[PDB]
Amino acid sequence: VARYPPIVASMTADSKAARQRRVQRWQATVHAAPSVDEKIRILTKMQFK
Amino acid sequence: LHSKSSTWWDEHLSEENLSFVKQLVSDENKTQLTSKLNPLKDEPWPLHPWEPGSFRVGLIALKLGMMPLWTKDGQKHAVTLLQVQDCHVLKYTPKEDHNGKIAALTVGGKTVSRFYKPDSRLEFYRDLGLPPKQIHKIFHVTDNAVIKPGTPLYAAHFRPGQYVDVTAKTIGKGFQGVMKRWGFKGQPASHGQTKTHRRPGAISTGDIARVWPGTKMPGRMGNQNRTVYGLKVWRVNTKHNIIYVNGSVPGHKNCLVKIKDSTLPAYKDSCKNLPFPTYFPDGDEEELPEDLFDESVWQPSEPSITFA
Amino acid sequence: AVQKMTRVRVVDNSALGSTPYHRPPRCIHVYNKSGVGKVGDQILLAIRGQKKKALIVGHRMPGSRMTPKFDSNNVVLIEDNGNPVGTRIKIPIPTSLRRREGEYSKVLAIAQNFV
Amino acid sequence: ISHGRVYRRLGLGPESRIHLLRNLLTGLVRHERIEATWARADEMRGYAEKLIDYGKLGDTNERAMRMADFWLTEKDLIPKLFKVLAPRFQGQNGNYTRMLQIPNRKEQDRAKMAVIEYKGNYLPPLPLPHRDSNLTLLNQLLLGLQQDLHHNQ
Amino acid sequence: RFLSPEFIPPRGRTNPLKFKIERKDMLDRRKVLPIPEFYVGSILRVTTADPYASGKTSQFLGICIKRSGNGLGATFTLRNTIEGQGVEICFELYNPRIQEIQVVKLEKRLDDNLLYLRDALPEYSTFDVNMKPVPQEACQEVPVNKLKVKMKPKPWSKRWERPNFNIKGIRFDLALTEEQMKEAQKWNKPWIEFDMMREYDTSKIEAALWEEIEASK
Amino acid sequence: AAPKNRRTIEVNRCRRRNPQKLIKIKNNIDICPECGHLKQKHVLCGYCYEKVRQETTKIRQQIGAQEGGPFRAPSVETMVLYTGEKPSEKDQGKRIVERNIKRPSWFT
RNA sequence: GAGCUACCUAAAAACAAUUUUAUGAAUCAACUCGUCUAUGUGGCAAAAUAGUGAGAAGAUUUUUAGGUAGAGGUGAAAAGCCU
Ligand SMILES: [Mg+2]
Ligand SMILES: [Mg+2]
Ligand SMILES: [Mg+2]
Ligand SMILES: [Mg+2]
Ligand SMILES: [Mg+2]
Ligand SMILES: [Mg+2]
Ligand SMILES: [Mg+2]
Ligand SMILES: [Mg+2]
Ligand SMILES: [Mg+2]
Ligand SMILES: [Mg+2]
Ligand SMILES: [Mg+2]
Ligand SMILES: [Mg+2]
Ligand SMILES: [Mg+2]
Ligand SMILES: [Mg+2]
Ligand SMILES: [Mg+2]
Ligand SMILES: [Mg+2]
Ligand SMILES: [Zn+2]
Repeated sequence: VARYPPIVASMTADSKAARQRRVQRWQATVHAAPSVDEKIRILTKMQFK
Repeated sequence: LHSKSSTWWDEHLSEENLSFVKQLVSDENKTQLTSKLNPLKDEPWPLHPWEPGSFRVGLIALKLGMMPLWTKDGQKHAVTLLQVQDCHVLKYTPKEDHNGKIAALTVGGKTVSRFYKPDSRLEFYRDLGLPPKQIHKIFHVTDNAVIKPGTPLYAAHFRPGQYVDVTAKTIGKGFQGVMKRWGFKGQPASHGQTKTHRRPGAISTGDIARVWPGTKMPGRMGNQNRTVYGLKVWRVNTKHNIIYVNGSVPGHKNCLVKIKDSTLPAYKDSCKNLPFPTYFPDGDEEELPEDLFDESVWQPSEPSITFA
Repeated sequence: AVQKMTRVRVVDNSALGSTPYHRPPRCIHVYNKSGVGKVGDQILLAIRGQKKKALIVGHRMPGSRMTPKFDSNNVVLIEDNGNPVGTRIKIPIPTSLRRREGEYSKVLAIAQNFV
Repeated sequence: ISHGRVYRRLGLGPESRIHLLRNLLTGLVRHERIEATWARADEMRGYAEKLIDYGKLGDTNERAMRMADFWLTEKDLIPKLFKVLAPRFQGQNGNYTRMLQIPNRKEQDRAKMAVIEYKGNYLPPLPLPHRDSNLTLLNQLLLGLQQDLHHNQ
Repeated sequence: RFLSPEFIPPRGRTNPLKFKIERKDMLDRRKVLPIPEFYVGSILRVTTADPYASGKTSQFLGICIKRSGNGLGATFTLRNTIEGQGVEICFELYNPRIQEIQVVKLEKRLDDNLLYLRDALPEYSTFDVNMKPVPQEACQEVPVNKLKVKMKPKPWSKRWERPNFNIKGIRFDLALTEEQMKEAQKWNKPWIEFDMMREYDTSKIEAALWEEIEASK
Repeated sequence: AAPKNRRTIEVNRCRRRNPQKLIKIKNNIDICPECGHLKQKHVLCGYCYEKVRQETTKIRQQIGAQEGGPFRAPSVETMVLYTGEKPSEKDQGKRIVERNIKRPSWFT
């Protein structure tokens, strides 16, 4: 019964896998967002070309 | 190529020889040490009696460390442990050639390896028939107290009670500033002192247009031969050749020292009671106890001190 | 280490100093070749616009082994002639004062306790 | 004034020194042969061996598991350390890592280098130094002496 | 097996021969005077002869707040408050003028040091002078008293809230606001607990010492 | 502080040609038994060492292709096999890295 | 030569949270400024950096274009500014 740490990429590392995990964190906030208007706000609050 | 090459003992030795060589040398050291274990049965020089004005030889010991000690008055005295290791007299110069009024003997200690020594040093020790010693020192000894070269020396040369003097190189602290080296006060940290906190003040007088020789300036501190005088001998451990010397002794732990009979005026004639040339256990005149104590010292396992 | 300007506790019963009012007495002079004053060392104390000689009976600085280190700097007021000002000293007083060079028997008689 | 201070001063401070060694160690625990400047490789060597000591303790031990996490940034290597590195070294009690000095770097930095590895690795064997054979002139003479002495003994 | 802390040598370049000599002297004294087992936080009564007095001894009772020293120089400090006056005395284990050492209450506390009691309320350091010894069970684990003391106003002799001390026996919440506690963590130094070269392993030494110590018996 | 006089080439030639400022010759250079290239006694031979590292890179590249991911390190023992070699019974259950080239002489 | 800077005209823009109230009031960011100490001193800098400080809905700050030119211009006057 060895409670190994999960085999996942680091959150704060400067790597593609680490970047992808940070992306999942952002998407989590949308999933747990209570209302639709808050869902839309989180998705589109940042403007890129 | 056709040029000078660098080499060491291990460069060529094979795997099997490597262990054999490191073992053969160890066997030889034991045999050589045993050969000199009996001074009095090896054509000893005449043992003249003591008379006033005599000066004995002294030992070279390794500084093991420090430990506390108590006297029957209840006071605690910090005492240091000095171990005599393979202390053998090496060379005997005569009065005239020594350039001093007194004769001089060389007393080496602390046997060391043979693989990293200059050929000249090994040749000298081979003739003497003893393993090489880490350090050499010279003791001024009167003609009456001369000891034949190669005579082993032990901690029984001293006894409890005798004041003794120890000298060794001080711990090297490297290049240091004027404040730490000589205890200069220095300058204040605040109130406007700009880039001047630990610097020396005015070097000298302006008019002389120069700095006096010997001025106290930043430089390397420590690693200088120094001596401590009037250090009582509290106890002598015959089995391990450990002498208990009062107070602090110069040098780092495991540093070789030069123990010698004290030169202070009060201790002028303290050698008379002790063995005049030295103590030879091989003589077996008397069997000494393992631990020798001084009268004031409170030995362990005795009843607890009561200040009645 | 009692020095100049140190606020000190007058562990005594003298009305002049034992009463709990005014700023804590401050040390003005230490009767030693060195500035630092330890147990059994006289000091000059300024109390209520007056200069009174006192005696140190304890201090907060660590001492030699088997010695009592107090949690406050304690001092005892002593008259110029040597007789202590206070008539009683209930807080424990270290017994080392007996063998220290000086006159301390008077204080020991006043001090009922001993540590 | 740094007598008895075993540690070096590396990185931007004490914590940085710990985090640079965690990266060489993780690379070593992952590749089993890593290169670095002699000073930094030698600094890690003490840390490299002590991981095997914790690995020997076993998975169940909580302290070994916790330590194996701080000192292994990548988390796919804790299973390896416990289940292949540790079993290999059970017989031995020391000398887990082999360190040798590679020539100076050809970078215009010209820094001293060393290669550190784990013994028994699958990678091609390092060009280790070779001592002379017993048949060589000097070696053969010593063997003759050994035989003579063995007979005398 | 309770090995007295002083027996374990500290690491360094000192030769073992120095420790061997000290142990032999220490063991000899233990035969004359038995040093009972005690840990920081236990209440002790120590009888010592007074050099100033003529054929008269003295006793001091207090809680052991610190254990320090190695070999024959081992010392321990036990504290108590008398007549509202706090007193601390540093005692040497092997001083020849100690007649007896008594463990009034054998117990362990959450912390390896109780120096912070200076900033605690007076009650937490006051102990009755004549308190009688409590019964003790050898075939048990030493009782661990988990009392968390209450502190006096914030200005303390030392910054006990700071992470370096690692005090686990103070009720910080009553005395310190949560914002202050977060500020203390700026000095945490988390890396120290996970560097494998700061650990001094004495498993073999402790086993080796125990045999020799038991061998003397 | 600024120079009070120009320093002559004779004085300059005394300072920069001092023995303390010259290159000290190296006495620890030897010839590698295998390849014959030069090496220092206390250092490995770069020419021989380069062969080992070049093979190491090829083996490591092959390993990377098989795993195909960052966190794919296998707990089980690793092993490298070259063409013409088949795993033994004792080598069962060990990751195998296949190399097209023949077994190098130094590799055993 | 008023793209710096003093002043003015025109067209514009910025000011979160908190408490007062209904404001050249308060705490304090963005932002404006430049009391103090320290470092720097051929400096990162021909006036900066690190801290510490003052104002921050107003006589506020900022942007864009234009106007006033040396016997002069501008000036909440320091004989201050006008590359
Ligand atoms: Mg990115
Ligand atoms: Mg100063
Ligand atoms: Mg300064
Ligand atoms: Mg040094
Ligand atoms: Mg060093
Ligand atoms: Mg200490
Ligand atoms: Mg303090
Ligand atoms: Mg304009
Ligand atoms: Mg204006
Ligand atoms: Mg607003
Ligand atoms: Mg301004
Ligand atoms: Mg303000
Ligand atoms: Mg205001
Ligand atoms: Mg306002
Ligand atoms: Mg004016
Ligand atoms: Mg101009
Ligand atoms: Zn080669």
